[PDB]
Amino acid sequence: ARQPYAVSRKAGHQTSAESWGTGRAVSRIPRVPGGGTHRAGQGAFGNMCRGGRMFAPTQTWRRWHRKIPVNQKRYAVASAIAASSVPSLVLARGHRIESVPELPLVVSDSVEGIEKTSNAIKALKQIGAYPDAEKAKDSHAIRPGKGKMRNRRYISRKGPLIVYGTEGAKLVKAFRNIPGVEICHVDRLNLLKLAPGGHLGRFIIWTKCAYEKLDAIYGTFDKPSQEKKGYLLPRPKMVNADLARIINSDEVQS
Amino acid sequence: MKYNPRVSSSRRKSRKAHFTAPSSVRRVLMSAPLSSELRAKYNVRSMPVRKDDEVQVVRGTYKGREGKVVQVYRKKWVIHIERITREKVNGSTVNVGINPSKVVVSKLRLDKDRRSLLDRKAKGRAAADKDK
RNA sequence: AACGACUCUCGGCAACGGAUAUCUCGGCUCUCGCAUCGAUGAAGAACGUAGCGAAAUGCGAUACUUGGUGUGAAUUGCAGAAUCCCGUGAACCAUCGAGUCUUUGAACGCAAGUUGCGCCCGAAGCCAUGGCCGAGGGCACGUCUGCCUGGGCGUCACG
RNA sequence: UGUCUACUAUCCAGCGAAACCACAGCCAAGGGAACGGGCUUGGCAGAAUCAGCGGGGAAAGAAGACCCUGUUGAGCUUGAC
RNA sequence: GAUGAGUAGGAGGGCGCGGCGGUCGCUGCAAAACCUUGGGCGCGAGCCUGGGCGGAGCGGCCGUCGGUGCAGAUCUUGGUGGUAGUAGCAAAUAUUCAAAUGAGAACUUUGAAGGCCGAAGAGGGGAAAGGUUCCAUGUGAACGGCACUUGCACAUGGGUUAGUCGAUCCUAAGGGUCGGGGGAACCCCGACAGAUAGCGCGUCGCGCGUACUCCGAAAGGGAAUCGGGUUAAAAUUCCU
RNA sequence: GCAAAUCGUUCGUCUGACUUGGGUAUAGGGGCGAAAGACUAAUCGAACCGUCUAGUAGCUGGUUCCCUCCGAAGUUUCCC
RNA sequence: CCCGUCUUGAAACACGGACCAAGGAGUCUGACAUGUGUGCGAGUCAACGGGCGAGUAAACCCGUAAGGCGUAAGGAAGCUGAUUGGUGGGAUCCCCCUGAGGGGUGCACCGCCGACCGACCUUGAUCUUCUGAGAAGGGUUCGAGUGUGAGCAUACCUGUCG
RNA sequence: GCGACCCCAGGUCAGGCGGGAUUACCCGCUGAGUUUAAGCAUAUCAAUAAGCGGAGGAAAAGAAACUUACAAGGAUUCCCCUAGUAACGGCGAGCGAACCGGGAACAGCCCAGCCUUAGAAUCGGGCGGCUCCGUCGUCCGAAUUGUAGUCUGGAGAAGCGUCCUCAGCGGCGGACCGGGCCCAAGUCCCCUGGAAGGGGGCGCCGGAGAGGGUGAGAGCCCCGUCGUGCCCGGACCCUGUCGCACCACGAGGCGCUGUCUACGAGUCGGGUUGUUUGGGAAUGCAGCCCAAAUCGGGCGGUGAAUUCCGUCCAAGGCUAAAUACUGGCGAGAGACCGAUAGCGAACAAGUACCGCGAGGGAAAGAUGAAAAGGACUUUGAAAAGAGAGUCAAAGAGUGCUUGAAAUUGUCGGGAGGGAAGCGGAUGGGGGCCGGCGAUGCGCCCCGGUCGGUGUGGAACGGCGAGCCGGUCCGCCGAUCG
Ligand SMILES: [K+]
Ligand SMILES: [K+]
Ligand SMILES: [K+]
Ligand SMILES: [K+]
Ligand SMILES: [K+]
Ligand SMILES: [K+]
Ligand SMILES: [K+]
Ligand SMILES: [K+]
Ligand SMILES: [K+]
Ligand SMILES: [K+]
Ligand SMILES: [K+]
Ligand SMILES: [K+]
Ligand SMILES: [K+]
Ligand SMILES: [K+]
Ligand SMILES: [K+]
Ligand SMILES: [K+]
Ligand SMILES: [K+]
Ligand SMILES: [K+]
Ligand SMILES: [K+]
Ligand SMILES: [K+]
Ligand SMILES: [K+]
Ligand SMILES: [K+]
Ligand SMILES: [K+]
Ligand SMILES: [K+]
Ligand SMILES: [K+]
Ligand SMILES: [K+]
Ligand SMILES: [K+]
Ligand SMILES: [K+]
Ligand SMILES: [K+]
Ligand SMILES: [K+]
Ligand SMILES: [K+]
Ligand SMILES: [K+]
Ligand SMILES: [K+]
Ligand SMILES: [Mg+2]
Ligand SMILES: [Mg+2]
Ligand SMILES: [Mg+2]
Ligand SMILES: [Mg+2]
Ligand SMILES: [Mg+2]
Ligand SMILES: [Mg+2]
Ligand SMILES: [Mg+2]
Ligand SMILES: [Mg+2]
Ligand SMILES: [Mg+2]
Ligand SMILES: [Mg+2]
Ligand SMILES: [Mg+2]
Ligand SMILES: [Mg+2]
Ligand SMILES: [Mg+2]
Ligand SMILES: [Mg+2]
Ligand SMILES: [Mg+2]
Ligand SMILES: [Mg+2]
Ligand SMILES: [Mg+2]
Ligand SMILES: [Mg+2]
Ligand SMILES: [Mg+2]
Ligand SMILES: [Mg+2]
Ligand SMILES: [Mg+2]
Ligand SMILES: [Mg+2]
Ligand SMILES: [Mg+2]
Ligand SMILES: [Mg+2]
Ligand SMILES: [Mg+2]
Ligand SMILES: [Mg+2]
Ligand SMILES: [Mg+2]
Ligand SMILES: [Mg+2]
Ligand SMILES: [Mg+2]
Ligand SMILES: [Mg+2]
Ligand SMILES: [Mg+2]
Ligand SMILES: [Mg+2]
Ligand SMILES: [Mg+2]
Ligand SMILES: [Mg+2]
Ligand SMILES: [Mg+2]
Ligand SMILES: [Mg+2]
Ligand SMILES: [Mg+2]
Ligand SMILES: [Mg+2]
Ligand SMILES: [Mg+2]
Ligand SMILES: [Mg+2]
Ligand SMILES: [Mg+2]
Ligand SMILES: [Mg+2]
Ligand SMILES: [Mg+2]
Ligand SMILES: [Mg+2]
Ligand SMILES: [Mg+2]
Ligand SMILES: [Mg+2]
Ligand SMILES: [Mg+2]
Ligand SMILES: [Mg+2]
Ligand SMILES: [Mg+2]
Ligand SMILES: [Mg+2]
Ligand SMILES: [Mg+2]
Ligand SMILES: [Mg+2]
Ligand SMILES: [Mg+2]
Ligand SMILES: [Mg+2]
Ligand SMILES: [Mg+2]
Ligand SMILES: [Mg+2]
Ligand SMILES: [Mg+2]
Ligand SMILES: [Mg+2]
Ligand SMILES: [Mg+2]
Ligand SMILES: [Mg+2]
Ligand SMILES: [Mg+2]
Ligand SMILES: [Mg+2]
Ligand SMILES: [Mg+2]
Ligand SMILES: [Mg+2]
Ligand SMILES: [Mg+2]
Ligand SMILES: [Mg+2]
Ligand SMILES: [Mg+2]
Ligand SMILES: [Mg+2]
Ligand SMILES: [Mg+2]
Ligand SMILES: [Mg+2]
Ligand SMILES: [Mg+2]
Ligand SMILES: [Mg+2]
Ligand SMILES: [Mg+2]
Ligand SMILES: [Mg+2]
Ligand SMILES: [Mg+2]
Ligand SMILES: [Mg+2]
Ligand SMILES: [Mg+2]
Ligand SMILES: [Mg+2]
Ligand SMILES: [Mg+2]
Ligand SMILES: [Mg+2]
Ligand SMILES: [Mg+2]
Ligand SMILES: [Mg+2]
Ligand SMILES: [Mg+2]
Ligand SMILES: [Mg+2]
Ligand SMILES: [Mg+2]
Ligand SMILES: [Mg+2]
Ligand SMILES: [Mg+2]
Ligand SMILES: [Mg+2]
Ligand SMILES: [Mg+2]
Ligand SMILES: [Mg+2]
Ligand SMILES: [Mg+2]
Ligand SMILES: [Mg+2]
Ligand SMILES: [Mg+2]
Ligand SMILES: [Mg+2]
Ligand SMILES: [Mg+2]
Ligand SMILES: [Mg+2]
Ligand SMILES: [Mg+2]
Ligand SMILES: [Mg+2]
Repeated sequence: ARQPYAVSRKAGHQTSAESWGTGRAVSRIPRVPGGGTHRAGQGAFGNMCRGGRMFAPTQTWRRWHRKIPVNQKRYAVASAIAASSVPSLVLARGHRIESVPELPLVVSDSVEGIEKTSNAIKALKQIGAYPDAEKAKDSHAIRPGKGKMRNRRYISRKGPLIVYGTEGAKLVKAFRNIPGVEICHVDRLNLLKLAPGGHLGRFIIWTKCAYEKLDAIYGTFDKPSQEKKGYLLPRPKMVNADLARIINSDEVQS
Repeated sequence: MKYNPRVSSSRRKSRKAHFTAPSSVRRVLMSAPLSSELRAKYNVRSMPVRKDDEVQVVRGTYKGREGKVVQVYRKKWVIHIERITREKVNGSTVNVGINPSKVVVSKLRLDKDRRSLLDRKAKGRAAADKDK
């Protein structure tokens, strides 16, 4: 999503400066000709010179973008989705889910009919997701450093992610004004929102319709996806990651 | 979040538009809230300050002072209020400029245009805010 | 070989200088929309123009603006204004359709280190058809269509 | 060789630069990049300051113009291509 | 349990700077930066903290990114020393006395005296070039390489009057051109390839008619002004 | 340095191939030269200005934090 | 003994450096290569473009005889195109035995020697459309070949080159 | 001599057209060298820079004298691929396209020539009228050395019959583009402060928590932002609907028909020369020489003859879209720069200044929330100082936020016989440090305070229906901790 930046191609070279050569008790750097102005006789064209040209000027045709293979991107999304169902990972990422009834958090499809932001907040309170939303608002602050003057004035913590499975649902606009709350359609889940900062354990609120579509969208270990042609969920190198059971099993301990 | 493609969220552009705004535009930018009594009467929240209006200062060291506007110095983004003055080192009296957003309009200088403006402001609120 | 001066050195304060930090109506880069200069005198250049201004910005002897429309009470550094307020109405306001737009410049009567050197038309006014006076305008080159006036035994026809 | 005059230098009031500067500034021998202000061994060595002086600082002024090297030129010449 | 040198060079683990995605915090009960003979930690890059100053922002941690770390380059720009109150002020003969003015006088003004330029001048004008430096009044600073009450500086205002003086007109070396001839075109030649410009006389007509009615001289050629008077500053220009 | 060519004294010529103002013609591999490679705006054995151009350089100079570990070569062959 | 530097050799009578602040030099990009991380795997790659979508430069989806690289090589070319392993060491495991032991197992890798495809050479029973087919049988020749695939995409360091 | 025509001349004749400017992209011409090849001349740099011209919102190209050799594609342009490939190259250094295939877009057409001859049926200008980007009337011209119709190879002319198709304007609305206006919620209580926009408390809006302003981090003070509603204007194109009109004479389509069936010249092509291209016995272009054809001509990537085959129809012209865009005008955005950075220029910057000229070309941003910009007293000729005053602050006093280093003065400590500094080791004198250094613990009784086995309830748990538990409340007993 980056926009290119580059210095002007002509910067530092809008000058007819030439070296004085040796024999005049000064360095051989090119110098501005003429007289009657402080600029006359000054160095030019040098990356070490005031008003000169920077070393290796930045160009617009830098390779800004990256194309990761589609299968790897699908692998990353599946891992992020799986991590969202582990309360330890969700807590480890900074989400306040102490009052959440259960993970994964699946709510009735009636939430998709909410039209007012006031009713949207009441829905969050009922399911116990409000404290995480309240955390995001209380973290509203001005960005330290030069970023604040770069049209990036404010920063805040991430709130819950709401996933809905009905196109055109009205909840997309009832929740959007709440700071930290993101809304995404199930058919087009985005990794940048599933693992913000490259950190697993995003707090996700699933609607019933969206939750029931996960098998169709991503398939299973046995049959392939219906919407990702020929895609199967990846397998781990270790069927059982519980070392204690393996190490303390009767077979090993014998 | 804004969605109008003709509207910019650039800090640089907003500041330039504010500080280079012509006198007619500065009139709207120099608006003050109506008093709770006038708000319930005309059903209007804000109004551009006028020369002959009466206002009350609600912020600053002159909080609580009440007086009549005597000059809308648009070039300086301030208004002058009768009796709201300080003394120079030489003893002379100079009016203190106050931003119109820091006062409350207690009485309006009504006229043919002012009354018509009040109707338009109330017309939208009476429909877009209540009937909806 | 004290004291004090000098030199060096450490600290406090005061100087010198403008680094650092925090800023930004600027720059840079990407993307998008639009197609609109000029002999109906352009771009550029010059001179002038405000109650107090040199520049920048604006304007053209109607000269930091006229007019229309919108907005609806200022402009402001000072002065001044029975200029203006329930309004044919303030503004160094916005906008544009009416109108003005000096000398130049492709620059066009000829020229130019010259406000130099010509010719033509002519309102108004005025003295008895004429004379003076005169606002304003005209007179480049190439070229197209048409037109007028002509030249050559160029090709003919008739006296 | 002596001497005379003027203007400087010299002293004062006022005014007031620049070249140059690694750090610095007493010597002898030694060794050392074979010619040291610094190192080794000795001579020695006493605040601050004035006018002169040209031994030394291999003094300053300039990336040696001489010579050589470069697969650098340029002016000129001819039986070079 | 053994073991420890290292230029050129290679590699590992770490420190520090500025963003971005996240996360955890600090701050007008005082952030950043900066200062300190405060204290402490790390082999070290560095880090933590007391006090002061300052008055509005900043930091830790994970990931990721880069115009990311200086003693040197006769490095760049800016600033500052020693040199040093030093080198230096010296051509064109020369000043002195009294008084006035002023806070202040070797340097301003008046008077007196003594000298110099000595008519191919240190005098009186003008052409180029400059452009208000001209004149009056006033003046804080700066400037006039000492000084200044001073002024070719600064501030305010004033000042250039033509039928006769010049430009203007004429042509010189030459310049710029029509047509024509060249030329991709910018351009080249320049009256040389051509139905010239028009003029004169009557009152529209007759006669004449050799391709430039152009530019080119404030010293060449050339219609006409002389005394006397007048301003702080103008005159063969104003007045008579 | 008064001065990026001046000052002092001393010298050459001084009715001529004399000196000088203004106007005008010749422009860069070109002009102009009683000829010194002189002169062509402090620039001339090829002016000045911008651009090509951040020209190329086997040659000179410099090349920015810390510890830890390993740790050289000046020899072979070929090469205007 | 003064740092930095070139040097066989610097405290040097070798060069740079009066002093301070700030600026100041292996970068970006294309190609290839080794290594490593990751995904998938005889495949791999959403790359032009399309469908859309955070009301959206992202993310998500699409390869239907698309294309790239790989899946087969040899030959200048006309062309032809892999009969599908033997052996000496060897990891691991199994049995006996408790030896520097003896059997079975024999991956990876290395050595050695055949076979197969192709260039070249050689060979020809038996057929055929006269120039081809191929029973058998070859070679101190040559190949960036075969003998149960290992590649493709992507990230980054280092190196060569523009 | 009078006339017509031809060619030419003059005109301040009536009415028109042209020049110049701009640079990002576009079209034509002209045209280097640095450089690379480790030298260098071909080559390369490059069909590029510089030079000279001409346009537009796009330009240019464009309806095959094509690709290809297949089961064939089908104007142009552009993207991916073809491919760093065929080819070219001191076959060195290097250089290098095209077709197929997949996509974006999609659009086709107009002339010249034999063909009115019972009628130049065409066009311009002057004048006049009307429903005025035009149309009608009239007059004078242009034109037969040919205007308009018909035709363009995909065809077509002519004849025949099938009996298919074809004739306008206006009203309203939508769509499209541009603008204008109104419209959510606190400025409630406490504390700090010069200022609340900060902290704490209590509320509210949210399809609006983009952004900015206001005396400190403001969703609710202000402008805006989200989403409706209302209003005005521009385009005359596209589209929906309504009303009126609606003559098939002619023309076209379809079918058949013996016949007819015209198509671009100093051009194609060839020789030669130069240049250019990947194009190699020669890719294109250009000069000169030669110079065509009509059952013919061009092409088919090796020159030539011979026999076939495939393919297209040059030498005339127009044409939207997909594509380009460091200029102009308007708009949005950013992991960009933050006053030695970023454009040379954040500011009266292409300015001041320099150069005869072509040209060269800087430095330079920040008082405070508000000038509240320092009255007055006293000293001095004045600048100014001293005291005082404004302010939260003059330790913010008109180049004033913060205010580092070099360097300088002063006060204080200390040292010094031709350097000083530096490493190591102590000492003297300073400065600094109470987490610089503790004061508890165990056992007794005096008092005070606070809780205590067995049965009842409350909310749960460990192990896997059932066992095994703790916590809290209450009631008894026990009488200690
Ligand atoms: K001292
Ligand atoms: K700064
Ligand atoms: K004009
Ligand atoms: K107006
Ligand atoms: K003249
Ligand atoms: K002195
Ligand atoms: K010696
Ligand atoms: K030379
Ligand atoms: K952070
Ligand atoms: K400290
Ligand atoms: K970081
Ligand atoms: K003169
Ligand atoms: K005259
Ligand atoms: K004259
Ligand atoms: K004469
Ligand atoms: K007179
Ligand atoms: K003489
Ligand atoms: K030359
Ligand atoms: K070499
Ligand atoms: K060196
Ligand atoms: K050396
Ligand atoms: K040295
Ligand atoms: K494939
Ligand atoms: K596809
Ligand atoms: K072969
Ligand atoms: K007509
Ligand atoms: K705000
Ligand atoms: K034809
Ligand atoms: K050729
Ligand atoms: K043919
Ligand atoms: K600059
Ligand atoms: K301050
Ligand atoms: K001190
Ligand atoms: Mg020197
Ligand atoms: Mg720069
Ligand atoms: Mg910072
Ligand atoms: Mg203006
Ligand atoms: Mg003219
Ligand atoms: Mg004139
Ligand atoms: Mg000695
Ligand atoms: Mg020495
Ligand atoms: Mg000694
Ligand atoms: Mg001594
Ligand atoms: Mg001497
Ligand atoms: Mg000496
Ligand atoms: Mg030296
Ligand atoms: Mg040398
Ligand atoms: Mg040299
Ligand atoms: Mg060389
Ligand atoms: Mg050599
Ligand atoms: Mg040479
Ligand atoms: Mg070691
Ligand atoms: Mg940081
Ligand atoms: Mg210190
Ligand atoms: Mg840190
Ligand atoms: Mg950066
Ligand atoms: Mg750098
Ligand atoms: Mg430095
Ligand atoms: Mg170094
Ligand atoms: Mg230096
Ligand atoms: Mg310097
Ligand atoms: Mg100095
Ligand atoms: Mg002296
Ligand atoms: Mg002297
Ligand atoms: Mg003297
Ligand atoms: Mg003298
Ligand atoms: Mg004197
Ligand atoms: Mg004399
Ligand atoms: Mg005399
Ligand atoms: Mg004389
Ligand atoms: Mg002086
Ligand atoms: Mg004077
Ligand atoms: Mg003056
Ligand atoms: Mg005269
Ligand atoms: Mg002449
Ligand atoms: Mg000419
Ligand atoms: Mg001509
Ligand atoms: Mg003639
Ligand atoms: Mg004349
Ligand atoms: Mg003349
Ligand atoms: Mg004369
Ligand atoms: Mg006079
Ligand atoms: Mg002198
Ligand atoms: Mg010539
Ligand atoms: Mg001579
Ligand atoms: Mg010679
Ligand atoms: Mg040059
Ligand atoms: Mg370089
Ligand atoms: Mg050789
Ligand atoms: Mg040596
Ligand atoms: Mg050394
Ligand atoms: Mg020596
Ligand atoms: Mg050297
Ligand atoms: Mg030096
Ligand atoms: Mg630095
Ligand atoms: Mg790899
Ligand atoms: Mg395929
Ligand atoms: Mg074969
Ligand atoms: Mg074989
Ligand atoms: Mg006319
Ligand atoms: Mg070479
Ligand atoms: Mg070379
Ligand atoms: Mg060479
Ligand atoms: Mg060019
Ligand atoms: Mg043009
Ligand atoms: Mg245009
Ligand atoms: Mg287009
Ligand atoms: Mg076109
Ligand atoms: Mg055709
Ligand atoms: Mg095609
Ligand atoms: Mg390939
Ligand atoms: Mg090429
Ligand atoms: Mg193509
Ligand atoms: Mg294609
Ligand atoms: Mg016809
Ligand atoms: Mg027909
Ligand atoms: Mg027909
Ligand atoms: Mg609150
Ligand atoms: Mg503040
Ligand atoms: Mg509001
Ligand atoms: Mg809206
Ligand atoms: Mg044709
Ligand atoms: Mg030919
Ligand atoms: Mg050519
Ligand atoms: Mg065309
Ligand atoms: Mg544009
Ligand atoms: Mg700058
Ligand atoms: Mg900075
Ligand atoms: Mg501040
Ligand atoms: Mg300050
Ligand atoms: Mg200091």
